[PDB]
Amino acid sequence: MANKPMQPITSTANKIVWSDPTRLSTTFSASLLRQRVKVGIAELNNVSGQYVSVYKRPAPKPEGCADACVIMPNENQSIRTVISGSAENLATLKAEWETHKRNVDTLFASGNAGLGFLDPTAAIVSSDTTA
Amino acid sequence: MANKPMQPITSTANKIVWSDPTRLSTTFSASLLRQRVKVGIAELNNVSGQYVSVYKRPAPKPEGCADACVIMPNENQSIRTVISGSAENLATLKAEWETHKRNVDTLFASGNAGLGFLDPTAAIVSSDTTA
Repeated sequence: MANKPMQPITSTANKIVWSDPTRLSTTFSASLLRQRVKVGIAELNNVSGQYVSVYKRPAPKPEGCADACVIMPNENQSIRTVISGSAENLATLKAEWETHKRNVDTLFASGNAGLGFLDPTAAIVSSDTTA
Repeated sequence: MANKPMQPITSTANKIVWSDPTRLSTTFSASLLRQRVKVGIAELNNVSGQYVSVYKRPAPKPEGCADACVIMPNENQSIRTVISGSAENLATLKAEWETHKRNVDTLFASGNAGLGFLDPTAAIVSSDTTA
Protein backbone atom coordinates (compact mmCIF):
# COMPACT_ATOMS: atom_id res chain seq x y z
CA MET A 1 0.00 0.00 0.00
CA ALA A 2 3.00 2.26 -0.59
CA ASN A 3 4.09 2.22 -4.23
CA LYS A 4 1.69 2.11 -7.18
CA PRO A 5 3.56 0.02 -9.79
CA MET A 6 1.91 -0.74 -13.13
CA GLN A 7 1.96 -3.92 -15.23
CA PRO A 8 1.56 -4.63 -18.97
CA ILE A 9 -1.53 -6.30 -20.45
CA THR A 10 -0.44 -8.45 -23.40
CA SER A 11 2.32 -6.81 -25.43
CA THR A 12 5.93 -7.20 -26.57
CA ALA A 13 7.60 -4.33 -28.42
CA ASN A 14 8.64 -0.67 -28.28
CA LYS A 15 4.97 0.17 -27.76
CA ILE A 16 3.75 -1.76 -24.71
CA VAL A 17 0.67 -0.63 -22.79
CA TRP A 18 0.69 -0.74 -18.99
CA SER A 19 -2.15 -0.63 -16.46
CA ASP A 20 -3.18 -1.57 -12.92
CA PRO A 21 -6.04 -3.69 -11.51
CA THR A 22 -7.16 -1.24 -8.82
CA ARG A 23 -4.11 0.99 -8.39
CA LEU A 24 -4.75 3.81 -10.87
CA SER A 25 -7.02 2.09 -13.38
CA THR A 26 -5.03 3.89 -16.07
CA THR A 27 -3.97 2.30 -19.36
CA PHE A 28 -1.59 3.38 -22.12
CA SER A 29 1.81 2.86 -23.74
CA ALA A 30 4.94 4.92 -24.37
CA SER A 31 7.29 4.64 -27.35
CA LEU A 32 9.90 6.72 -29.17
CA LEU A 33 9.04 8.94 -32.14
CA ARG A 34 11.98 9.91 -34.36
CA GLN A 35 11.10 12.53 -36.98
CA ARG A 36 11.41 16.17 -38.02
CA VAL A 37 15.20 16.38 -38.26
CA LYS A 38 15.04 19.91 -39.66
CA VAL A 39 18.34 21.81 -39.56
CA GLY A 40 20.88 19.04 -39.05
CA ILE A 41 23.42 18.96 -41.87
CA ALA A 42 26.39 18.19 -39.62
CA GLU A 43 26.66 14.60 -38.39
CA LEU A 44 24.31 14.42 -35.39
CA ASN A 45 22.28 11.42 -34.24
CA ASN A 46 18.54 11.96 -33.80
CA VAL A 47 16.79 11.05 -30.55
CA SER A 48 13.20 11.34 -29.32
CA GLY A 49 10.62 9.94 -26.92
CA GLN A 50 6.83 9.84 -26.70
CA TYR A 51 4.72 8.78 -23.73
CA VAL A 52 0.93 8.82 -23.33
CA SER A 53 -1.29 7.63 -20.49
CA VAL A 54 -5.05 7.69 -19.94
CA TYR A 55 -6.89 7.89 -16.62
CA LYS A 56 -10.44 6.57 -16.28
CA ARG A 57 -12.52 6.39 -13.10
CA PRO A 58 -16.23 5.64 -13.63
CA ALA A 59 -18.84 5.82 -10.87
CA PRO A 60 -18.73 3.09 -8.19
CA LYS A 61 -22.39 2.06 -8.27
CA PRO A 62 -23.45 -0.45 -10.96
CA GLU A 63 -25.29 0.30 -14.20
CA GLY A 64 -29.00 0.66 -14.89
CA CYS A 65 -31.64 2.18 -17.15
CA ALA A 66 -30.75 5.48 -18.82
CA ASP A 67 -34.13 6.85 -19.90
CA ALA A 68 -36.27 8.44 -17.19
CA CYS A 69 -33.87 8.93 -14.28
CA VAL A 70 -30.21 7.90 -14.39
CA ILE A 71 -27.09 9.27 -12.71
CA MET A 72 -23.90 7.42 -13.62
CA PRO A 73 -20.95 9.84 -13.45
CA ASN A 74 -17.46 8.98 -14.70
CA GLU A 75 -14.00 10.57 -14.85
CA ASN A 76 -11.92 10.72 -18.03
CA GLN A 77 -8.39 12.10 -18.34
CA SER A 78 -5.58 11.93 -20.90
CA ILE A 79 -1.92 12.96 -20.90
CA ARG A 80 0.33 13.11 -23.96
CA THR A 81 4.01 14.08 -23.95
CA VAL A 82 6.54 13.99 -26.79
CA ILE A 83 10.15 15.14 -27.05
CA SER A 84 12.43 15.00 -30.09
CA GLY A 85 15.72 16.55 -31.17
CA SER A 86 19.29 15.97 -32.30
CA ALA A 87 21.94 14.44 -30.04
CA GLU A 88 21.91 17.71 -28.09
CA ASN A 89 18.54 16.46 -26.84
CA LEU A 90 20.35 14.38 -24.21
CA ALA A 91 21.55 17.72 -22.84
CA THR A 92 18.36 19.76 -23.25
CA LEU A 93 16.45 16.91 -21.60
CA LYS A 94 18.23 17.27 -18.26
CA ALA A 95 17.57 21.02 -18.30
CA GLU A 96 14.05 20.63 -19.68
CA TRP A 97 13.32 18.17 -16.87
CA GLU A 98 13.53 20.82 -14.15
CA THR A 99 12.30 23.48 -16.58
CA HIS A 100 9.09 21.74 -17.66
CA LYS A 101 8.36 21.07 -13.98
CA ARG A 102 8.92 24.66 -12.86
CA ASN A 103 7.24 26.31 -15.85
CA VAL A 104 4.12 24.20 -15.28
CA ASP A 105 4.37 24.54 -11.50
CA THR A 106 4.34 28.34 -11.68
CA LEU A 107 1.59 28.40 -14.31
CA PHE A 108 -0.75 26.46 -12.01
CA ALA A 109 0.16 28.58 -8.98
CA SER A 110 -0.40 31.85 -10.84
CA GLY A 111 -2.84 30.82 -13.55
CA ASN A 112 -6.08 28.85 -13.51
CA ALA A 113 -6.98 26.03 -15.89
CA GLY A 114 -10.53 26.05 -14.57
CA LEU A 115 -11.15 28.95 -16.93
CA GLY A 116 -8.82 27.83 -19.69
CA PHE A 117 -7.02 31.13 -19.23
CA LEU A 118 -3.93 32.52 -17.49
CA ASP A 119 -2.75 35.78 -15.92
CA PRO A 120 -0.46 38.46 -17.42
CA THR A 121 2.01 37.73 -14.63
CA ALA A 122 3.11 34.46 -16.22
CA ALA A 123 6.69 34.67 -14.96
CA ILE A 124 8.17 31.34 -16.06
CA VAL A 125 11.75 30.35 -15.27
CA SER A 126 14.13 27.76 -16.72
CA SER A 127 16.45 25.29 -14.99
CA ASP A 128 19.78 26.73 -16.11
CA THR A 129 22.27 27.06 -18.97
CA THR A 130 25.79 26.68 -17.58
CA ALA A 131 28.16 27.42 -14.70
CA MET B 1 23.01 34.72 -13.35
CA ALA B 2 20.79 32.56 -11.13
CA ASN B 3 17.29 32.24 -12.58
CA LYS B 4 16.53 31.93 -16.29
CA PRO B 5 13.20 33.77 -16.68
CA MET B 6 11.56 34.08 -20.10
CA GLN B 7 9.61 36.93 -21.70
CA PRO B 8 7.18 37.37 -24.63
CA ILE B 9 8.14 38.84 -28.00
CA THR B 10 4.80 40.09 -29.31
CA SER B 11 1.39 38.70 -28.34
CA THR B 12 -1.65 39.20 -26.11
CA ALA B 13 -3.99 36.22 -25.76
CA ASN B 14 -4.40 32.69 -24.41
CA LYS B 15 -1.67 31.65 -26.84
CA ILE B 16 1.53 33.63 -26.32
CA VAL B 17 5.10 32.60 -27.13
CA TRP B 18 7.94 33.48 -24.76
CA SER B 19 11.72 33.33 -25.12
CA ASP B 20 15.06 34.74 -23.96
CA PRO B 21 17.87 36.74 -25.60
CA THR B 22 20.70 34.50 -24.42
CA ARG B 23 19.22 32.63 -21.46
CA LEU B 24 17.72 29.76 -23.46
CA SER B 25 16.91 31.35 -26.82
CA THR B 26 14.00 28.91 -27.09
CA THR B 27 10.39 29.67 -28.03
CA PHE B 28 7.55 28.46 -25.81
CA SER B 29 3.85 28.90 -26.55
CA ALA B 30 1.19 27.70 -24.11
CA SER B 31 -2.52 27.34 -24.88
CA LEU B 32 -5.57 25.58 -23.45
CA LEU B 33 -6.93 22.81 -25.68
CA ARG B 34 -10.40 21.69 -24.60
CA GLN B 35 -11.88 18.77 -26.53
CA ARG B 36 -12.73 15.06 -26.50
CA VAL B 37 -15.28 15.04 -23.68
CA LYS B 38 -15.95 11.33 -24.11
CA VAL B 39 -18.10 9.53 -21.55
CA GLY B 40 -19.35 12.44 -19.46
CA ILE B 41 -23.14 12.51 -19.35
CA ALA B 42 -23.32 13.65 -15.72
CA GLU B 43 -22.72 17.37 -15.19
CA LEU B 44 -18.94 17.76 -15.02
CA ASN B 45 -16.86 20.76 -16.10
CA ASN B 46 -14.16 20.10 -18.70
CA VAL B 47 -10.57 21.17 -18.07
CA SER B 48 -7.37 20.82 -20.10
CA GLY B 49 -4.02 22.38 -20.93
CA GLN B 50 -1.51 22.24 -23.78
CA TYR B 51 2.06 23.55 -23.82
CA VAL B 52 4.54 23.61 -26.70
CA SER B 53 8.27 24.34 -26.62
CA VAL B 54 10.93 24.72 -29.31
CA TYR B 55 14.65 24.59 -28.52
CA LYS B 56 17.25 25.89 -30.98
CA ARG B 57 21.00 26.32 -30.51
CA PRO B 58 23.02 26.56 -33.74
CA ALA B 59 26.82 26.29 -33.77
CA PRO B 60 28.86 29.40 -32.91
CA LYS B 61 30.66 31.70 -35.35
CA PRO B 62 29.03 33.19 -38.48
CA GLU B 63 28.10 31.36 -41.68
CA GLY B 64 29.93 30.82 -44.96
CA CYS B 65 29.92 28.90 -48.23
CA ALA B 66 28.08 25.57 -48.29
CA ASP B 67 29.45 23.86 -51.40
CA ALA B 68 32.99 22.46 -51.32
CA CYS B 69 33.58 23.43 -47.69
CA VAL B 70 32.36 22.17 -44.31
CA ILE B 71 29.35 23.63 -42.50
CA MET B 72 28.69 24.24 -38.81
CA PRO B 73 26.39 21.98 -36.75
CA ASN B 74 23.16 23.03 -35.02
CA GLU B 75 21.02 21.72 -32.17
CA ASN B 76 17.24 21.44 -32.50
CA GLN B 77 14.81 20.14 -29.87
CA SER B 78 11.05 20.22 -29.33
CA ILE B 79 8.78 19.36 -26.40
CA ARG B 80 5.00 19.00 -26.63
CA THR B 81 2.74 18.20 -23.67
CA VAL B 82 -1.05 18.22 -23.38
CA ILE B 83 -3.53 17.15 -20.71
CA SER B 84 -7.33 17.09 -20.81
CA GLY B 85 -10.16 15.66 -18.73
CA SER B 86 -13.28 16.40 -16.70
CA ALA B 87 -13.18 18.10 -13.31
CA GLU B 88 -11.44 14.97 -12.03
CA ASN B 89 -8.45 16.25 -14.01
CA LEU B 90 -7.80 18.82 -11.28
CA ALA B 91 -7.26 15.97 -8.81
CA THR B 92 -5.66 13.59 -11.31
CA LEU B 93 -3.13 16.26 -12.29
CA LYS B 94 -1.74 16.50 -8.75
CA ALA B 95 -1.09 12.75 -8.81
CA GLU B 96 0.05 12.79 -12.44
CA TRP B 97 2.53 15.53 -11.55
CA GLU B 98 4.68 13.23 -9.43
CA THR B 99 3.75 10.23 -11.57
CA HIS B 100 4.82 11.67 -14.92
CA LYS B 101 8.07 12.68 -13.21
CA ARG B 102 8.83 9.28 -11.70
CA ASN B 103 7.59 7.27 -14.68
CA VAL B 104 9.88 9.23 -16.99
CA ASP B 105 12.69 9.33 -14.42
CA THR B 106 12.76 5.55 -14.10
CA LEU B 107 12.46 5.02 -17.86
CA PHE B 108 15.61 7.08 -18.45
CA ALA B 109 17.50 5.37 -15.62
CA SER B 110 16.58 1.88 -16.82
CA GLY B 111 15.98 2.46 -20.52
CA ASN B 112 17.96 4.25 -23.22
CA ALA B 113 16.53 6.74 -25.72
CA GLY B 114 19.80 6.68 -27.64
CA LEU B 115 18.53 3.50 -29.28
CA GLY B 116 14.86 4.45 -29.33
CA PHE B 117 14.24 1.32 -27.28
CA LEU B 118 13.71 0.27 -23.66
CA ASP B 119 14.35 -2.71 -21.39
CA PRO B 120 11.89 -5.41 -20.24
CA THR B 121 12.45 -4.25 -16.66
CA ALA B 122 10.33 -1.13 -17.18
CA ALA B 123 9.05 -1.00 -13.60
CA ILE B 124 7.10 2.26 -13.48
CA VAL B 125 5.30 3.49 -10.36
CA SER B 126 2.59 6.11 -9.81
CA SER B 127 2.34 8.80 -7.13
CA ASP B 128 -0.56 7.38 -5.12
CA THR B 129 -4.33 6.90 -4.94
CA THR B 130 -5.46 7.63 -1.38
CA ALA B 131 -4.65 7.34 2.32
